[PDB]
Amino acid sequence: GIVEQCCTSICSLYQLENYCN
Amino acid sequence: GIVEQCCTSICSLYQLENYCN
Amino acid sequence: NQHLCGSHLVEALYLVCGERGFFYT
Amino acid sequence: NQHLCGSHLVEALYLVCGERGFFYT
Amino acid sequence: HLYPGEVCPGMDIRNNLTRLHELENCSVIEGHLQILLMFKTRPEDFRDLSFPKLIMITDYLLLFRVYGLESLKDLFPNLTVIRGSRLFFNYALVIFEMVHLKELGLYNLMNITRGSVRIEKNNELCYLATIDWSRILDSVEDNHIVLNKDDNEECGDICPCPATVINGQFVERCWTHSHCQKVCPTICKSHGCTAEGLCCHSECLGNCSQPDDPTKCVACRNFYLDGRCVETCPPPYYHFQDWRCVNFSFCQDLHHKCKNSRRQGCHQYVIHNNKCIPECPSGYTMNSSNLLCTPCLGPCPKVCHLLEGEKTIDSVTSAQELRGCTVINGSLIINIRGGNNLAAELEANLGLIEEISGYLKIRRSYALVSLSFFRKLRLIRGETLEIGNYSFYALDNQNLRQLWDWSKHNLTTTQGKLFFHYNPKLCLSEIHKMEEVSGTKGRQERNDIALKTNGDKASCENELLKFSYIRTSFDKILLRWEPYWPPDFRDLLGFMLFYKEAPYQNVTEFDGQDACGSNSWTVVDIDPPLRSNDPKSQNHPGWLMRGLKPWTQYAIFVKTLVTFSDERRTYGAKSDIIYVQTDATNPSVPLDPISVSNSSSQIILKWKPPSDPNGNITHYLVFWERQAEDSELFELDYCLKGLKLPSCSCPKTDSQILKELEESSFRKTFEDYLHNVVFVPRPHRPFEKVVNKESLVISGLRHFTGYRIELQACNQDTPEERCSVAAYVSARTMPEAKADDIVGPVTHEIFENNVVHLMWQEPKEPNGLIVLYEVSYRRYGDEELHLCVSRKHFALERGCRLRGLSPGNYSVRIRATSLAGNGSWTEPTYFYVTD
Amino acid sequence: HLYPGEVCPGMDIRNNLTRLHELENCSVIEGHLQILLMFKTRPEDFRDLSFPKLIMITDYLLLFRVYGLESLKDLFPNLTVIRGSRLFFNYALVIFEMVHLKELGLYNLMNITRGSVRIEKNNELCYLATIDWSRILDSVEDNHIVLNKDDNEECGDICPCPATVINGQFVERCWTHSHCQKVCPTICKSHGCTAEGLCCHSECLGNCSQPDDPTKCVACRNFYLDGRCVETCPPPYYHFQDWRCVNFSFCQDLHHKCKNSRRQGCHQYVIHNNKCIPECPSGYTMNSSNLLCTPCLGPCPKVCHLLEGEKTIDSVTSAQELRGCTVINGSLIINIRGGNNLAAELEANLGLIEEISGYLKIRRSYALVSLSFFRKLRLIRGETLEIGNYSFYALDNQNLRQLWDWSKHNLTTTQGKLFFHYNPKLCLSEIHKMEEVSGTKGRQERNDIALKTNGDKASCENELLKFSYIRTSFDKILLRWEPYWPPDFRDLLGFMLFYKEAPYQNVTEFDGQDACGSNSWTVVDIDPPLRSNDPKSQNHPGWLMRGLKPWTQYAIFVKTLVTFSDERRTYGAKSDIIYVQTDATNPSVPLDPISVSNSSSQIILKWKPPSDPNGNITHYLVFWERQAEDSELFELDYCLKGLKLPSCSCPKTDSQILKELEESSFRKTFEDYLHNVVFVPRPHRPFEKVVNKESLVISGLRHFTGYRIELQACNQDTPEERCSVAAYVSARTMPEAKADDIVGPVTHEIFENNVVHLMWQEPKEPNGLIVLYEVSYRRYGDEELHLCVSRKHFALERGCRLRGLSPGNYSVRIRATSLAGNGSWTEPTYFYVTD
Repeated sequence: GIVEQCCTSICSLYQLENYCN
Repeated sequence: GIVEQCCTSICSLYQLENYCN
Repeated sequence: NQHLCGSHLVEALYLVCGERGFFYT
Repeated sequence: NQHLCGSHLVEALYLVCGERGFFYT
Repeated sequence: HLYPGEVCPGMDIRNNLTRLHELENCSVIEGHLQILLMFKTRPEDFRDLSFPKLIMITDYLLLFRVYGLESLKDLFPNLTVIRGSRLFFNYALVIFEMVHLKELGLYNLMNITRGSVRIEKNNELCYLATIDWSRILDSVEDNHIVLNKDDNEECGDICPCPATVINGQFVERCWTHSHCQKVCPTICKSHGCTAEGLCCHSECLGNCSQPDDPTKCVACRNFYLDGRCVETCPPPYYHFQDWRCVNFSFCQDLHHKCKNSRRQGCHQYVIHNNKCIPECPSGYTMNSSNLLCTPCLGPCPKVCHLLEGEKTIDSVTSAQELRGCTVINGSLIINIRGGNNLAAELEANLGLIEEISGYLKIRRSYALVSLSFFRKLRLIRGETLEIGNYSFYALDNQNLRQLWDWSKHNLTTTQGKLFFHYNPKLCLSEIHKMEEVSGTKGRQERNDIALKTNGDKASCENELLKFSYIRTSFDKILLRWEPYWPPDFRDLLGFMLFYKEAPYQNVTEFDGQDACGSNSWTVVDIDPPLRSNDPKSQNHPGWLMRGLKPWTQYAIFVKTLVTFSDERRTYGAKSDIIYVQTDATNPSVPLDPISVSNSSSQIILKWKPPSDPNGNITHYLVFWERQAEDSELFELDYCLKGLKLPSCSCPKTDSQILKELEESSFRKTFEDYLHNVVFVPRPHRPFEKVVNKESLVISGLRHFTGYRIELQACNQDTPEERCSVAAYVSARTMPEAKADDIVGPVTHEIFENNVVHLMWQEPKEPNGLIVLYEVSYRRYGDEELHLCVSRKHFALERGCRLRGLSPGNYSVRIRATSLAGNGSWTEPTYFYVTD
Repeated sequence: HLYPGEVCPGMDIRNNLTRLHELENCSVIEGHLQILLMFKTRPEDFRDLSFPKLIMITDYLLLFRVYGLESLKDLFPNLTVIRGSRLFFNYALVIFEMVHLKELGLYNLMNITRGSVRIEKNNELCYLATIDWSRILDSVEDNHIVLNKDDNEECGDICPCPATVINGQFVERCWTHSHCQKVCPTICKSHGCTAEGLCCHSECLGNCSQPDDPTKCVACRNFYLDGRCVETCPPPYYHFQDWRCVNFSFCQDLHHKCKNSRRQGCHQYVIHNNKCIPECPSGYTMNSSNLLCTPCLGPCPKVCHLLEGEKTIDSVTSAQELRGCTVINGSLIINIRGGNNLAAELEANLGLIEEISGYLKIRRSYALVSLSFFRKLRLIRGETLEIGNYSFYALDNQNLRQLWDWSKHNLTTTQGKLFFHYNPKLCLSEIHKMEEVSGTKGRQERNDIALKTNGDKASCENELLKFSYIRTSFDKILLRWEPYWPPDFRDLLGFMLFYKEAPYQNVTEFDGQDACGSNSWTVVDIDPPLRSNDPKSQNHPGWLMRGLKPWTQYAIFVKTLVTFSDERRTYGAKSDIIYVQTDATNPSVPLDPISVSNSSSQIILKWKPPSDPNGNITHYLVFWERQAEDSELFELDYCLKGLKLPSCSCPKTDSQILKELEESSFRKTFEDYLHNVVFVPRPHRPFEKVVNKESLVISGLRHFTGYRIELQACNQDTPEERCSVAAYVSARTMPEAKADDIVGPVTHEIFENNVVHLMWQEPKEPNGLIVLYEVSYRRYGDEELHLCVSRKHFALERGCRLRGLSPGNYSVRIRATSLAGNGSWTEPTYFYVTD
């Protein structure tokens, strides 16, 4: 699910930090 | 008007006899 | 066929009405 | 730019979280 | 007189010949003249009637399917002018499907004013390439002369008319077997001339009686008034049908005789600006008594109540019914099929419209370039809509390029939905800019307007590429431009490098044109630069061209390549066009060194300029040299046998391109699935230099020797003298004079054993090399007995001898025979030996 | 043992190395094994641990972005089988983006059961062309080895494995620097072999300990039971995970331990047909006590409650979630990007579905050929619809050809609207036939489904053309087929004649393919036949081909050409394909006539067969002839100097095609405006013939002469003997024997003036022509003084003479020197003259 949240629109540093625990 | 009455659909002998008086 | 289009219509109209002539306003 | 897609993100995500690791159920 | 005949209204001729009787006494015909459909007609009854007085036809003359006419010269001898106020499907003279028409016979066509001419489908015509329409017409582009008997050169075409060179040939232009086409002298084109070439008064056309007279020519230009014709008519009269002026006593009763609504062929004629117009335009309303029309209070729109809701515009005939109207109370469809262009007449015909009520639909056009002929569109109402609830509909327009210039234009759409398909020269930027002037912003249908085929064969990008480093050589050229990425860098296919040569910098914009041969641009394809993931990168791409001619002008530009997708983004980029040149180099070899031996101190030699110039050459390098003449010949006894005498592709593989985009995006979707599983959110020689010449003579040089002369052509000299290779030619003088033979004392010595030794002198400056002293001794009653002595024999002996002689008196004579020929003889000496 | 280790569940490895400790005592791994994303990892700590006992891997093994491993041979030495029950995006083994992987090291890969293998994006690997996947895999088509270090041949590849010839080369196949690939003998492929080649018991794979034993190999095929493996397990046990069988005591607590809903990773396993299946399919319902599932009362379908309403089908891993389901309670989108084909697995994976609730949409597919994998579609509900209110959506399918065979199929659509665009191999007949099975007949949108681009590059016609007259020649061929018209004959552009040659009648159906090159059909264009307006017409069209090779098989067919319009009519016509042949003719000249002179009565001569056979040739025409040997040499004095010794395109110009259709329909729209205005409604030489040979000898023929021998090849003979032209070669025998010299009485006659006349005899049958009698006379103490006598000198004298001789004894000898060489000498005779 990380592509359509972070390749289709703009992506934030608070979003992808959830992916690393 | 004689084309779309006699080239697009089928055409009858009673139709085109009006064109000759 | 009887889709009297193009140069059929200039002949076959004369073939059915070659003596009365055509109609005009 | 920050369109972290393709082979950017495999390096970009490690750079921000290279000590806790990623998450899995 | 000018127009001595009567006026006649328009008329039609059908099914008989008896209705042509009422053309008895007139000259001008308003409206049009249609002759149509006589089948029971022999060719005999056309050889007794004529219409000699008919001169002026206003709108159009129509002949179609008449059985029995072979020529019109026995009917219409004197007609000259086709005025062309109303037309007939962009034409003014149409001959269609004739059965007996051998020759046209129209020897008096002077000026076709508005429209064109077209003759089709007549398998009997001739002399059609002898007409020269450009002398009569004012346009040649919308004419149509195809599919006749003159498709094959078989109808004779021997005819006695200045035989113009208007084409690439000296073709003679005549109408029929007995006439020539008349052509004016070109100092005065449309004024009309006489047989002596003295052209007439400026307000005449065609034939005249006497020149420089406005009262006795045949047909004027502007108007007519009572045996005269003036440019603008004085106002005891008002103009009428743009060919006459006439008093208001005339125009008043045509308003009166058919204000009684008994025929809709009238219009209530109104005086305005000295014109007898049918309807004066918007912003005006008529008064009752004065019969003029005053400016109306407030705005008064001259509405145009369109019959049956929609009226397709096929040509200028269909468009002229809307002239003057400004409020379209129906819908409107433009449909121009084929042809050249109509965008020069639509502006002056319907360019005064402001309000359309229904929808505007543009289908099947081929030759529109812009919609700018609509001058004043601002509001599209849409009380009714087209099916699917649409209001603007463009489909299959092969050359529609610019919709409008938005900086000086407005457009509102109250309701409705727009639509676009198959517009290969229509950009996706314009239709989005069309949305931003429109009242709609997001009223879509899904599927709404197209995104893939609209302008697929005509490029637009809103990103540009600048070059960085250019490298110049004489043969190769190295190119390097800036790095660039789309917003997702996996979507990149490389670049396209188009290049071709040009003699000048008047290079057209690359429209997009390919060929499987060579008449246009050639193209090379480039692998995309590798990813560095680093904003300071090696990734400046490059490519090196190989097979280039030196000292040649060139023009290059590059283009991006992205996978077309559903997102209206990553349009790619276009580099600007630039100019580069290859360096100069060595020249090539000069051609054809031709030398002629005429004199001894004149040795002419000419050549040809070289094939490859490699830039401007500067001079030539000539050289010459003398030679000792082949000393192997010095040891031949010249008395034996043998003496010598001197003097298919791949432009596109589109399936593999479809395969190339397939497997590349197959790599895109593979890692797209991998990321969505593994990541989870948390909840030296004598010479000279010659210039500006092609021949050269060299003087002061020895008679009878060979000079090997070689010649180079060469570029600039003082820094790095670099020239081509040479080509060697031997050169010789005229044949030698008396000096090949010698004069000297022929003395002899008698020995006691009857051997006589002769002493003489040799030639000193010989014919190059003396080879044989043809000595000859003669006794009385005996023939001239010849003897032989070679070069080495004279060299060892210093003389010659004769052995075994009878006692008597002899006559000895010597001939110096050289290798270039024989000399004269010496004195026959008298020596005597006795018993 | 067979599988001596522990059963050991699936696991993932990430961010460290300490979680690989719990693979201490495992051998089989159910599920999959993911090693993923170690960055802070040195290459040192991989050289001390291993996993020697891991043998069987069920589903897939995945390696992606690990920093520090160079080979797997120190980790996985003994793994042999990849079972492939579940897959990973059509693959079973994927290596992706490695940084340190020098060499693979997988020397024990035996059988990849289901799926494929793929390695990309590794700039460090080698030996990848030395693996021979076709011995391990059962398919090669869906493998993908692109973009690695072995894109360029640079990292060695020198390696010690039978060096198979599976490709066109003798490549040796080895895994690493120290291992080479084991290959079984091909009499028993999947049964597993030993080092001596004696392959094992039939229920084993790969390595074995001892052959023909089902108890001591390494890995069987079907199942496993307690040190043995049987094809079907006996029913004290039930099968489980298609690799084991086990008692019902084992499966029963797995239903019990997690009937407690604490994890959704189980399924309530039920007994059915001796299987421990997760869910038994439709028409069955489980019983409580017995734990089986009995035949269900009435119909009760196994519904498949799809999460979030739609689930895209990308590959076989996406499709395996729908296995067994039959009622889709959502929507379904198939999307297979790129690749080869998946239509061999979609039948066995989702071919058991009946009810879809939402919509079915086929977008962006490239390599489908038919939708026949959907076996049992009958009803599409459409409680929800796609945007635009749609239910069936096909878009951008480059090879979709047949939807369904309607004669054995049904389909209902309750509501909704269908849609079609960009389907270049999809006919307009099928979509209309799709409507006639559908519940809808005229539910359209305007614009509904497309009509112009759907199958624009793939032909269908429902009108056929029959040929009438065929004419055969050797070079030309004249063709004539039947007349044909559309219902509006103005719409006709002519015909397209495609033709090419073929060696046999296995000619493929012309799918549609062009090139600039020459690898496919060539095509000529034909003007349409002229209109007669007569049902008995000359209009039988025809065209004559010119440049054909004689005696060649050919295949021809013709095609019609109509303007595409908005009406779904006038589809044109296609002629059937046929076969014709050119006629035979003269043959060509034979090649390389080589003759060797070895004997007198053996003159060998060989040749080559001709280039153009022009059919089966029959025989040869040889000729030979003797000759008088050039009698100008008979008058030469053979004592002077000189003796002789014998021995680019245009596939399509589409804009002009768009110009051709434009101006033709411009003529159509012209007369349409004409009719609607003018008509108003009322209100000899020795020879032989040789056969089946390439060399020939001729005997019984004269020694030392030339024979000009010419040779023709030829076709059939007795009606109209027609052969080719010849080529002439001279031929000579071996050089002559003693007969060039003559034996005879050397007699002399002494005259008183010391002239001696010699009488002898000449050679009778000479070496063709004797040219010189080399006579020589010798005095005592004097050398052999030679003298000369010509052919004409002997012929006039019948002898020779010698003038001015000293008195003495002489030795006179004669040599007969011929033109082919010198003979022997005669007897030196002793004649004496005295003082």
